[PDB]
Amino acid sequence: TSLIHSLIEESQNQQEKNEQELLELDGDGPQLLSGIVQQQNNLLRAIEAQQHLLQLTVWGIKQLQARILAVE
Amino acid sequence: TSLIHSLIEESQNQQEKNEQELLELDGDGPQLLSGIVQQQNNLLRAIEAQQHLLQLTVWGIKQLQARILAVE
Amino acid sequence: TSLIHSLIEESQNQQEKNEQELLELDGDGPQLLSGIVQQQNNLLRAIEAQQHLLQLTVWGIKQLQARILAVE
Ligand SMILES: COc1ccc(-c2ccc(CN(C(=O)c3cc(C(=O)O)c(C(=O)O)cc3C(=O)O)[C@H]3CCCc4ccccc43)cc2)cc1
Repeated sequence: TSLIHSLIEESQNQQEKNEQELLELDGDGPQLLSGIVQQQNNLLRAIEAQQHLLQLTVWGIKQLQARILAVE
Repeated sequence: TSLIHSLIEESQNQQEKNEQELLELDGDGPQLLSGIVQQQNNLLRAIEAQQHLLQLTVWGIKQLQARILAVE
Repeated sequence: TSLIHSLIEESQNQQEKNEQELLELDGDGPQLLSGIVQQQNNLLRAIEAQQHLLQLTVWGIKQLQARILAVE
């Protein structure tokens, strides 16, 4: 939730900067760089999707505690 | 659920591609890249591990929201 | 160390390897690589922060379950 979106905001922008630098370095170094940014993109996309799953559970318990508080 | 698995599968696929391409430059060249690849290999295994742990905490939201109907 | 923290620990130990490799090879490679070394640490930090939220939800579920089981 909250902190994860702020760390996403910083990390995504820095990953997009590495993709920008790849689109300015198109063979100016190892071909691996077009695979490294693409790996970091796929790793980032897992964190970006976890932002919803690790929100469903987290707001899950913050709703469920208020249902328990109707009888506790 | 089906989405996070696709992102993990794609990150696993692209890690297998990145490690294979690192093997293709057999010896010297960038050097530094032999640490970059192994970072994302460890990040991939760590993202896998918390995506496995995700299921157990998701099953606990399912268990809680079901058994709250036995509290009253 | 659970499962999770061993991969994060070996990733963390790899950042010290990748930073000393970047400090040694500071005058060779694509400029992209000096942004990757920092951005993959922001990915590690996001994985660790998400792991701390996985700890918070699975703790949360036990604290909710202790209250649900006192009335069910
Ligand atoms: C009685 O049972 C429980 C009550 C509350 C919680 C619970 C769950 C998660 C959080 C974490 N959290 C939230 O989930 C959160 C809490 C609130 C709120 O309670 O005021 C709000 C809000 O209502 O705006 C928004 C968030 C969020 O991140 O989306 C924030 C606030 C604390 C600092 C922090 C650090 C890193 C990431 C997130 C968080 C805390 C307690 C668990 C069991």
